[PDB]
Amino acid sequence: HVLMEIQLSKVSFQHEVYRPLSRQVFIVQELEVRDRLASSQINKFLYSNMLTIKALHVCCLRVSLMPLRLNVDQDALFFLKDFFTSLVAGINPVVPGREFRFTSEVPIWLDTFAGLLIGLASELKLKRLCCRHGLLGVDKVLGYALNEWLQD
Amino acid sequence: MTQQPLRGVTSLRFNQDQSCFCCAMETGVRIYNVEPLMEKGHLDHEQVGSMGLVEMLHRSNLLALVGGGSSPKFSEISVLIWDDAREGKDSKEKLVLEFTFTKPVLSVRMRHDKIVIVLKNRIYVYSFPDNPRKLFEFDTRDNPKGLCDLCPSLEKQLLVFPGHKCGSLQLVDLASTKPGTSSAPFTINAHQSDIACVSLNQPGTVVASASQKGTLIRLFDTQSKEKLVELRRGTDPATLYCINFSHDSSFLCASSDKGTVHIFALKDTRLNRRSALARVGKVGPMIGQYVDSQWSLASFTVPAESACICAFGRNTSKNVNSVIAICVDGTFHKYVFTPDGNCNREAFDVYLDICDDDDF
Repeated sequence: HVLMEIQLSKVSFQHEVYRPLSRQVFIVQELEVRDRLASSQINKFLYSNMLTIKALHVCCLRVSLMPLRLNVDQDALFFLKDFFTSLVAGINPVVPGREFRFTSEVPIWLDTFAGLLIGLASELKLKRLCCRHGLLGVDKVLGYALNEWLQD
Repeated sequence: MTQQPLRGVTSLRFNQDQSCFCCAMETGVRIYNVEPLMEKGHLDHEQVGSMGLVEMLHRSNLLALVGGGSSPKFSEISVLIWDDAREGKDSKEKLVLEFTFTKPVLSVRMRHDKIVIVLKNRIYVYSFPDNPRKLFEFDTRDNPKGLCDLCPSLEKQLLVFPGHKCGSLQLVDLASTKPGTSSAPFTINAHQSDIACVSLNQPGTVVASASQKGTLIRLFDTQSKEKLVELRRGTDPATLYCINFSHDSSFLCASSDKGTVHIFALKDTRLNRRSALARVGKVGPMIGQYVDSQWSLASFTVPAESACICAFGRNTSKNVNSVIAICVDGTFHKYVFTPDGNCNREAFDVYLDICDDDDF
């Protein structure tokens, strides 16, 4: 068993509100991932704030440019990875294992991607994938793998 | 009576090297290359609302924006810095800086290391783009047109604006001024009536100015403060809209409410027309100032009811120089001129009807 607080305040998922067809805006007023791993105390992980990570249309995305997004130094950043392993052990079937402009839009204050985050624990930069369309619902990793980036 | 902006154009500005111009509008902002005439990008009403002022930093992604017109998203007391090279899904992520004031912003001037904000009675100077801090603040006379010019040279940090005395200029060397100290602005008594236009040449060695009478343009050396030349635009009063130097300081152009752009030679002043009375040698003690006045080498006509900015184009050949006029009615005019005073239209376009060629 684990204890890891996570908060998502005022997630105004007004699906099909309008954006013409199923705007379905996540419009997440706050998406602070309070904790993961073995830590139950709140420590600011991310994906007023207005973090519309999934503000949609008909096909779009966004990010809230918070001052610090990924502070991963608590217990094991791969403890959620073993949580996913125990999930696929419990959830026996695990299938998912205009232009987007699917920006990360945050001057990430950071501190295997998890391994490098642990080793490093500002230190990264926002992708600004304007009209990249690198994702295709299964090609999100492909769009994330476009080019290369490193800082500090 | 605020004239309703012809075709929604609220302000027009050349960038520091006159190679681009920016257009603030009721429908947002547009940015144009001058030669060839081509749209380089715009900000729509959905991004920025109606705009009062735009200033571009050289040929960069940095724009200084001031809300204005009929439907602004932003305050007329705020200067917003837009960075067009920033990737972001939200237009708000391209807004990188805000400078807020207690009164409406009447002009913004930029160079590589500084931004200048002009209010009616105050001028603020900040470091820019990196870690903006207030360097200087200057009190002015009533400056309702935001009249200010900033030398674009790397070697000289000269600022010029209307001085406290009517028809005077204040000049400030911002490199020789210790931050937080009043280096005393030096004063040039340029005119007897209020300043209507002021411009520095590219090296910041010469200042040109015209008053609200707009009959005379006066040039002064910025170091010695001596009057170098007095140019005569016309007999009749005219509201000047723009004065600019050629890149090499060999010429000066001037646009006005007469629907005329005048061109003056500065380097070879013999190319300028002189009054016929100057050939009727010195008959009597009272005609002296009209006899020494230099008239335009060349001039051309633009729509008289359309305010226009004017600048020099890139030299196309050893003896053919170009002048561009950009008019608030959405018209672009290019004229070629020669040292013998011929001046012919080379191009005419409606720059507001240039769509982005999304065809190629």
